[PDB]
Formats: sequence, C-alpha cells, structure tokens
Amino acid sequence: GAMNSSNYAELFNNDIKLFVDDTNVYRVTVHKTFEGNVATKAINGCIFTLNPKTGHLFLKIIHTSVWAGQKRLSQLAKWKTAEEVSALVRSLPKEEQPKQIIVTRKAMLDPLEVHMLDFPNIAIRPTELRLPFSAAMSIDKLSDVVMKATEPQMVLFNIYDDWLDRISSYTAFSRLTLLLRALKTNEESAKMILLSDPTITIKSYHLWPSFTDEQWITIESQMRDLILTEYGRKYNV
Amino acid sequence: MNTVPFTSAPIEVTIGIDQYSFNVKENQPFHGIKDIPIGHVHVIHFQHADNSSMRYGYWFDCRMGNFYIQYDPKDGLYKMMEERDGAKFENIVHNFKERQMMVSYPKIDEDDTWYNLTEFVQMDKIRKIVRKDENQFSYVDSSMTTVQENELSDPAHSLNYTVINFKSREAIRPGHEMEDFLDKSYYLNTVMLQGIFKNSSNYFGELQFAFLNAMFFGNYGSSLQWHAMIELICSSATVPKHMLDKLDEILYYQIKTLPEQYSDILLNERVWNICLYSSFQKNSLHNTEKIMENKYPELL
Ligand SMILES: CN(C)C(=O)Oc1cccc(N)c1
Ligand SMILES: CN(C)C(=O)Oc1cccc(N)c1
Repeated sequence: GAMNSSNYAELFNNDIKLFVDDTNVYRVTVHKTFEGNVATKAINGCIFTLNPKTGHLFLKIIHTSVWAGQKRLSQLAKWKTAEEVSALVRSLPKEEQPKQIIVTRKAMLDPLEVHMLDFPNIAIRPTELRLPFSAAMSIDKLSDVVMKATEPQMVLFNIYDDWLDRISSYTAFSRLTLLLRALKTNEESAKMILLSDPTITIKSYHLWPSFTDEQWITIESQMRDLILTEYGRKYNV
Repeated sequence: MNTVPFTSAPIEVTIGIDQYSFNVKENQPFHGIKDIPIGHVHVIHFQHADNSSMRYGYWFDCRMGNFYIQYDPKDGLYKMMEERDGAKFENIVHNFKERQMMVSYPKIDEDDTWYNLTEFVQMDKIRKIVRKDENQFSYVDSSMTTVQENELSDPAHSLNYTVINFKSREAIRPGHEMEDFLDKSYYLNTVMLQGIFKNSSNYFGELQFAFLNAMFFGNYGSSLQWHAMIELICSSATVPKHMLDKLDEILYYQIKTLPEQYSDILLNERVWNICLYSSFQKNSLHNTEKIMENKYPELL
C-alpha cells in the first residue's frame, strides 16, 4: 500500500527496498526562437534510485540523446525510468534485488508495474510523503557528473557518506531529508550553512562535509531555521 | 415459433423472457410461454416475489430440444428441463394452448431489439462459458463469479469468460512495454482475435452475452467483462473498420435497452468517458456517443 507517516520505520527494516524518483529524468530549458516562438532544449537528467537503509545511490544518468526524434517526452520519461529500474533490478544478484520499490510520484506506478511483470514478488508502492529528492541536482558535484556525461552512464555513491558508522539509518535518512528540503526551499541561503566556514571540507570520496557530531547538530539546527523562515517569507508569518 | 410450457406456478414470481417480463401470482393457472421466435437464443428468468435476492434464469435455443419449466420445492427454484419424448411434449403443449393457459412472446413486428442484442450470441459458445454439459440449456444467476474473479471459489459454478488483463504478460510483449500498454492493438488483434476468439464474431458474441447477464441478473463479474471487452477495442489504435462500425451498433442497442434506473450500477464512468472522449476510437462510435449523451449525460 501507500507509504506515509504511519509506517515510516519500515524504511529501515531489513527487507531490501529502493526509492525511485523520476523528477530529474527529463529536464529542459525553455527559450524563444528567432521567429519569436517558444522551444525547449533538453539537458542531461538522472534517475535517483536510493536504498534508504544503506545509503546506496544508483544514479542513472539520462543523456539527451535518448530523446532525439521522440514525441511526448514527459510520458516517455516515465517509461524510460521504468525500463532503467527494471534493467537495474535484473542486473543485481537475486539476494540483492529489492522486495519493494517505492516511487515518489504516482504516475510512475503503471510504467514500473508493467516493466516489472517478470518480478511478481516485488511490490511497487506509492507514498504520501512529499520527499525532497529532486534537490540532489543542486549539489555542485551532482550537477557536474550529470552535466558532464557524454553518453548514458550509471554512477554509484553512498548518499550518507560515512554517517552510518556513527548514526542509525533512521537518523541518516532524517538528516538527508532535512538537508534536501533545505537545498529545495532556498538553495543559496542553504548553500551557506554547509560550506560558508572554510575549515570544514568534504573528502574527495563524499557529498557532505566532515562535520563533527556537534557541528551536525548546529548545521541541522540552521537548516530547520531556514525551512521555517522561508515558510514565513513565503506565507508572511 | 416454439413453446416453453410450465408444469405449474406454485410461487409468486416475476418471469422474464428476453427483454419482456410479467407477474405470476401464487398458484395462478400459468402454463408457459408460446410463439417464441425461432432463430435466436433466448433467456427465461425469474425473481421470486418473496426474495428479490437471486435473479436467476436459463439460456436456451428451441432448435436444440424441447424444454419446459418445473418448480422444485426442495431446491426452491423454477428449473428448466428437457423432455426427450417428442409426442409427449407436443401433446402437453397442444392441450395448454387449447386451454389458452400460455402467454404469447410479445414481439412487435417492426422491433429488431432482441436480434440486435444477440446478433453474435450462439448457444454453443454460451455452453463453453457456462459449463454443465449434461444439459442443452445454461443456468446463470446474480451471484455466480467469473474465472478471473476466482483468481483474485467453486469452479463448477463459474462463468468462464475469456480473461482480459491489461497489466499481464499476455498483454505486454517483452520490450514493447510502453507501446503495448498505451496501444493495445497487439493484444486485441494478435492475442485475442487471431489467437483466442479466432474472429470478431466470437468476440462480439461474448461481449453481448456478458452485457445480457449484467443487465438481466445484475451479475457484477459479467459487467466487468463487458466493460473490459469494450475498453480493449477502444484502447487499440488499429482496429478493422468493420469491427468499429459493428461495435457502435452493438453498444447503441445495449444502451438503448438498459433500464434508465440501473445506469448507476451497470455503467462504469471511467471506461465510458475514456472510450468516448480520450481513446483512439473516441471519434468512431457516433451512434453510441449520441445515445449516451442524450440519455446519460450525468455519467459524463
Ligand atoms: C563542489 N562542492 C563542494 C559541492 O558539491 O558543493 C556542495 C553543495 C551543496 C551540498 C553539498 N553537500 C556540497
Ligand atoms: C552498489 N552501490 C550503490 C554502491 O556500492 O555504492 C557505493 C557505496 C559506497 C561507496 C561508493 N563509492 C559507492
């Protein structure tokens, strides 16, 4: 069934599961033509496929060539997503395949379900949560492997860096969702919180700074302030 | 013109014969129905006055035998039976006609309704959907479930309609997932028409039979089947032109005949709005769209 606040701890049990977000698969800039009409130019996108218990991110880069000569691209994007997720599952050993796939948008249910007909024991589920996964693409290093791609490519990351050595996956997911909510609502003022201090740096092999435990509390506190504010600046309260 | 005599009418019952119906009182001197047109299947159906629960009835074709009705007080229903003794039957009927104890199948001469509702329905195909091979006629009632319903429980008492499922390996060619799901022509023309039904007449016959069981018995699984068979054609970009023209005629007469007060349960809003306004064939059902818009504009 649908995933919501009530069954949130299920994300961190020992049944393998993947979130799939398709927001950033088909991406365009809209511009004027010489004749004064409007046209779109596509840019590279990505499927965001995340194991919330381990932090294992399978980032399938979608190169603009996959749209050449195709119609109804927003619709095709959902089926392309489902085809790539299906290909990913088939590439994994049986004992690594997910028992559930949770899609962040309901329009992905039927495309994924049809592509996964071969896997009747994999549950395809929606969610009621408003998860902020589009916001990975605002992390410069992520903006860059996607934008630099010249061909289809799968890039493998742990989105939690080394956090699981010190915190649980519940706490790591909550940190991730807070950072991404923050990186959604106001990219610039949330970009200052993470690296406006020049002594905390990211390891070459990571997406987030090496904050200490105490610095993470400060950082997390600053992100919640941002989110509350912008919610005022937005609604005037 | 043939006759279905009744031994008696011991319980008050509304009797249907095709799209006609009449009331019979407890122990009324009623001995059957005469002047039944040859050349068509027919259905004779029952709703007891005391228990509107369970509409039930029998599909039959008088060319296949001499059939009569007899109330069974143990099982509590009117049962169809075959009389194998031809001269016994003729003598029974002639006596009942002489005493004018039979109602006349009341067909208006201009009226093609029943032909139009049963054009492609054959008894031999009914008997494969309703399996009871010791009889030449077929029992159906409001509660019988379909094979597909059982998969989602008594196999002997099921309606064995052709299983249609748009999200199934039969419907979806590996590697044509998006193509086959958004344009069901493969599934309609290759899997179902060429593979399973053999021709469109058998397809239309099952569609018509499913509608009639939905209308006369309120059989929910039959209504599901009728809508699924409509949707499979409407959701196909490539349909033979003769099939579309015949479908429009079929549906038109079904909508024409439907009780105005049953449209709330017998018509699926989603299927009809999709078929008439969003599907590949949205512009191919002129007669059906005009009668639906003038008779059930609320649904749409
Ligand atoms: C190239 N750099 C240092 C980079 O990716 O900057 C960010 C921006 C936003 C979030 C994070 N974690 C890092
Ligand atoms: C199978 N993938 C998701 C995977 O191994 O992801 C990682 C995990 C940790 C570090 C790195 N570099 C990549």
